[PDB]
Amino acid sequence: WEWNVTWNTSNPDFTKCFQNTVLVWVPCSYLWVCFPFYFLYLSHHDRGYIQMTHLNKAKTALGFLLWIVCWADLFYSFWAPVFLVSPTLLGITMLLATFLIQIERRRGVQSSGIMLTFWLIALLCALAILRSKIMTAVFRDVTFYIYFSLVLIQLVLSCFSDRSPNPCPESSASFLSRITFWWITGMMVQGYRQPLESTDLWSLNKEDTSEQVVPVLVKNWKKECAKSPSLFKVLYKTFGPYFLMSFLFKAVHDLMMFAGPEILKLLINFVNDKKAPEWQGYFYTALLFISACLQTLVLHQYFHICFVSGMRIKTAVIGAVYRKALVITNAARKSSTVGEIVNLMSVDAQRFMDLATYINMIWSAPLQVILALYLLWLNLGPSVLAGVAVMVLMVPLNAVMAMKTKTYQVAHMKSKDNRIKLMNEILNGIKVLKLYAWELAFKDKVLAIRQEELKVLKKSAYLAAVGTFTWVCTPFLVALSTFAVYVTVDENNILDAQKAFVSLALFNILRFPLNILPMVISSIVQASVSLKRLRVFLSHEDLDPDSIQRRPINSITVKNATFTWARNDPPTLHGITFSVPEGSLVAVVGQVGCGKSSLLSALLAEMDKVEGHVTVKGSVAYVPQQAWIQNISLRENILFGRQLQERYYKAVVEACALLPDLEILPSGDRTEIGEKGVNLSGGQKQRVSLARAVYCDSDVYLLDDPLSAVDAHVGKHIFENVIGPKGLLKNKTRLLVTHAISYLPQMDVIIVMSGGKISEMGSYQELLARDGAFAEFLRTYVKLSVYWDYMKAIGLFISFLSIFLFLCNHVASLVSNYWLSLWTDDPIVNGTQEHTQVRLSVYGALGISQGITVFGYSMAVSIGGIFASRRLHLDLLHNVLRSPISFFERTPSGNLVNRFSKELDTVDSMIPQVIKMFMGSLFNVIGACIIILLATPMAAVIIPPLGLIYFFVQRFYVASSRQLKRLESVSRSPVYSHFNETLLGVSVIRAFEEQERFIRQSDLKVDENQKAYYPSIVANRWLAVRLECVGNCIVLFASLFAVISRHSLSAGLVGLSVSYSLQVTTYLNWLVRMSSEMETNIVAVERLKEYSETEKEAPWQIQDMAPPKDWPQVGRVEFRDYGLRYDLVLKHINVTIDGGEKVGIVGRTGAGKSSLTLGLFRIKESAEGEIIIDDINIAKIGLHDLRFKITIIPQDPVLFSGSLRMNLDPFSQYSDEEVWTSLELAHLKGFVSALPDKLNHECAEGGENLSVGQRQLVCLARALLRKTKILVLDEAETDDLIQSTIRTQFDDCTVLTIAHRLNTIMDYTRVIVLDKGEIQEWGSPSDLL
Ligand SMILES: C[C@]12CC[C@H]3c4ccc(OS(=O)(=O)O)cc4CC[C@@H]3[C@@H]1CCC2=O
Ligand SMILES: N[C@@H](CCC(=O)N[C@@H](CS)C(=O)NCC(=O)O)C(=O)O
Repeated sequence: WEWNVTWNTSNPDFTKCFQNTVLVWVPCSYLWVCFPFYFLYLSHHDRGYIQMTHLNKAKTALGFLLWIVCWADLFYSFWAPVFLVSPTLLGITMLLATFLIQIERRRGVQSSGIMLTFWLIALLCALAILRSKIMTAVFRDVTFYIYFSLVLIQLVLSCFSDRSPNPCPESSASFLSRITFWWITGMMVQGYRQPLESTDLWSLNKEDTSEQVVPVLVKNWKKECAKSPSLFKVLYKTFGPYFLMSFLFKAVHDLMMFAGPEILKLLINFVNDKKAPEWQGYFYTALLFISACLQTLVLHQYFHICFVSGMRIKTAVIGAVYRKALVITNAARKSSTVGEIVNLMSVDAQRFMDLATYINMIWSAPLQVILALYLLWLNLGPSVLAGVAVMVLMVPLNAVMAMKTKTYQVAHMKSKDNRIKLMNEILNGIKVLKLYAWELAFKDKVLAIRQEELKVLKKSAYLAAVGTFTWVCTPFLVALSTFAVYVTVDENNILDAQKAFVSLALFNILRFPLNILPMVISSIVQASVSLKRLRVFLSHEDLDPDSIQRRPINSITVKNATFTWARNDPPTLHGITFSVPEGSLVAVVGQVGCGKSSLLSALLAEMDKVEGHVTVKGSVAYVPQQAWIQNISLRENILFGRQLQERYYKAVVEACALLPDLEILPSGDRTEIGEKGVNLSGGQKQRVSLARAVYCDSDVYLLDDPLSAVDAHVGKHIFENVIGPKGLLKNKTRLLVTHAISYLPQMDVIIVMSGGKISEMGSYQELLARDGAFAEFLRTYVKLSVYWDYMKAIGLFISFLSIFLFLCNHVASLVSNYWLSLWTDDPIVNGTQEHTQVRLSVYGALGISQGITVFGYSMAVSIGGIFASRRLHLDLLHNVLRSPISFFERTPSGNLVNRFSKELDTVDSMIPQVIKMFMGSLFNVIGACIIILLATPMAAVIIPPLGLIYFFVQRFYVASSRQLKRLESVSRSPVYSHFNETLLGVSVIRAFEEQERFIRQSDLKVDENQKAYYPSIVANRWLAVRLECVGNCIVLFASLFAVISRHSLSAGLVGLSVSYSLQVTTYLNWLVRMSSEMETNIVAVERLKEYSETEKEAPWQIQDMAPPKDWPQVGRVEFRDYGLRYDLVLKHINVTIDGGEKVGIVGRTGAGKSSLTLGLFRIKESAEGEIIIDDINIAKIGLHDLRFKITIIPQDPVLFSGSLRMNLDPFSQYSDEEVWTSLELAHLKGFVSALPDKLNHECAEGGENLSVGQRQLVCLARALLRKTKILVLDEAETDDLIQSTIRTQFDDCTVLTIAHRLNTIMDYTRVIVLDKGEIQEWGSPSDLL
């Protein structure tokens, strides 16, 4: 080895000894170090054995022949020391190669990465020797030609995939296809033609499905708890081994990327040095291209590994949380807010998956800094210390800022949750709000919290501006400090391109690890507390099934059993004993808080058994007090997974008297009942629950007050056909918690208790004869138009200022780098450069302008986003409130809420950041291309083909990824939606013993989410590789055209072009990523303005024909030929209600009774009618005016969240004395004075704390405080009170009354009867009879 032939001569030939030693030791050596390690994978991972195919044999036979040929050399040598050891070593490694394909066949691997890279390395080594041997010119040469031809054919064979031993093609994908991710390209094509749906999505890998990952974590956590508990131990014990490879991949990727600046150094030396061989530059550019491609492949395999591991972590955590929820104790379940348990899978699971892809940064960010610093130390020297100072002045600050960001993020979710719930209260109750005309206040109420939001979003915007400044300017800031110090401390400190641009490249390579390090640390610390929460959920006590002896088929046996609701709380059921025989009806009897429901909970192993013995025999069907309804159809609610039996189902439905409920419901039993679908009354929910229990056909039934909400006739019918001895459950052991005596004599056994203690149980007649506790009990009683629209929403001046500042930034950066190229071209004079202070001053001024302009650019667009979010929320609120209630009933509340939630969040927190990042990446790519073109114009021919290659990759990915990012977001909500359902009905899940079914359903939901998430991450890793190679071949091309024209280009220009080509690599990938994110997030801005053009209500205030202050002078109502639609519900209505005359409206279901009120409040428009109050037409008056001058007490009053005073008057227009007087007149003074908060009592959503009677009296208080002459009543215990109050002082005012009860309407004169919209009778009740 001497530079005489390997470097100096224009023919770069390797020496003969080098050829025969190192070029042969490289490949043989590769297989020797990998062979042992490869058994680990081959053994731990198995897939069967591949059959005997021609390909496998062809490879094995060539491996035998290759070994022979290599040993044939040893034979001829036997017939120089290197002529013995080298052929034998090659033969032995060849014998290891053929044995390896053999064992790979045995272990079922179709595509072999080792048997592809090994042949590639051998081929390259053979190629080098081949060229040398063909340039030298029989004896030993022909053996090498045979070896090379066989190696080439072996390499070609190794590319094809062997036979296998809508599934994901990844399993059958070749290594060439598993490194380029070519197997997803089909979806990239398919997503371009046919929009994707869930069926097209590939099935999850068997090692990736929840059915496999979750039991691993469950088993490992069980082992860890049995050992002692730390969730981190299990987390890095189960997912650690697969996550290990990401480390090797990240280390190799770091080394490969650092190799780039070294090759740039060598290329700058070559260009700067004439009289050098021309092949040296070509070798350097080929090496740079190879290094860039290898770095791309290794890096993207690393992320694939990280992203798969994070997804597995999320799946396992979600499954473990779901399975632990069904075993958790009541005490513990209540300790953690239900919403908190949903958050465990909503955020904690997500945060883990998001963080996993970057855990390796904690070890590689410092490495990419330390190695870069060493590299910088090789170029500049001690001056690099100044650069370190900049890091000490940057990385900490960002970290602090990063933490603050998270804080503000939390505060954001403080206000977001503060509004969405309020928005729900607005969305559930639009009828009452429109009638009470508080639309404008709530608008401001809602608007107030948005302003509070922006108070927090603007703080986050200041932080985000600091973050983009500290990210994009980080490479320059370090470069400026280090260059200034380097050129100032020493006068002989020459600055050549080699010692500047290479360093500059390093600064681009220290941009990423430097600023992601803080973020990641932040994402670690936050994840840390999330982890603790998970541990808190996974260390909670379990409910031992042995507590209740569940013997398969004296039916229920309890002796000396005391139960608790908690370990430390006192017993709720003290010393209970009773024996319920098979097929007997037992009624639990007691007062409120006695312990009746606790008995049924104890029989289900829900109570904590401190002592005793319970021996419930056979399956148990639980009808809980609080009915649990699944969001599935009513048929599947009753079925509860069990097979459908038409005769049994049709015997169960009417026996529960569910036939009228089926009739009223739109789709019958196929209607979507539950919270999300159609809402059901409490009695209907109890029926469904009872019907589900009856269909389940258990032997033991625990009916915790099934007849609480059903009416007396319906309850008696139900007991007759279901629970009674002559019903459906005649032979079933039925336990019924009741407080109604009507069915007590039919009960076989009455268990009457007091204070959680058995108190003289027995049969009804015997208990009555005994005259004890039971007697006492009885005696008790996308086009661009949307981008233009968002640009308008931001503000045209702000947007154009942001564009101007961005252009200034990129021009400044490009000009500063060109200035550096000129500065490095200053000829050394006597060991210095004449222009050092001037050049450095220009560089510093340009960069200071660049930094301040970056700060301005980020801040400007951030403020524009704030403004756009403000205006968009104002527009959405105004349009929603202006829309009539027909729109409100038509559109599901889900999409109306989605307009305000999870979509405003994208507009206000994602779109500004994503647009900043997109614009930055796009103009960085444009600037790099411009610099390369300026340096080497001949590279222009490169632009079309690669551009074409870009275009398709730009066209295919963005079309497909969007769908993948929608479908995923489609399946994420049900996973939590199921879990919530599971959490609400845990007792019902355990009582029916259907834990496995719900566990499998949750696993299916999670797999549905992952079947869209996995294609998304693989799409990212496919797009990444595609764009990288394009940015990689331009690095090779820029370098190649620099080498071609080295006689005219200075070293500085070459280094500048190569460095910009190095960074355009990551810039192109980030460009398209953010381009797809633009469409996905700008669809939200499009959907925000989905109601701006819909039909709105009549103007609230006309102000041209406004009525006088006392508009209802007497309250003379006149329906003059009224006709209301939504063919005509109201028709031919010509009636006159005199001022201060009580009038009621009677009619059956389907008449226009209620629709008549809708006529008074102009909620809908008159198809044909001229309703006039006094001497003024209603249709001419603005809505608010009439809605303010007329009052309505609806069917169900809505108590909005807030204080009682804001309920009675949000406009706070009426004085406190008026509020007090109205509340006293509403029979509410005693109660309203009782709250500690006086008038400021904080009532929850819908007034859950208040009783129904109270809420009704609060609505009456609202109507009374209004003090209007026209009042409407909608009638459905407190009826006596509300009727008396409406008859007390409102006699002066004209009252219309729509009551489903004739008793109250009889009191009111002038009754109007509506048969089918027509006026059937118009006169006083005296004339009625
Ligand atoms: C670190 C990051 C990768 C890319 C980053 C980036 C890239 C270019 C950029 O501006 S650019 O002008 O250089 O295009 C800004 C940023 C800001 C932060 C942004 C991400 C936050 C989380 C993440 O994975
Ligand atoms: N220089 C980076 C290149 C990798 C990269 O893609 N960086 C960012 C984006 S600029 C990232 O992690 N993206 C992951 C993704 O594509 O989701 C490194 O060393 O990791």
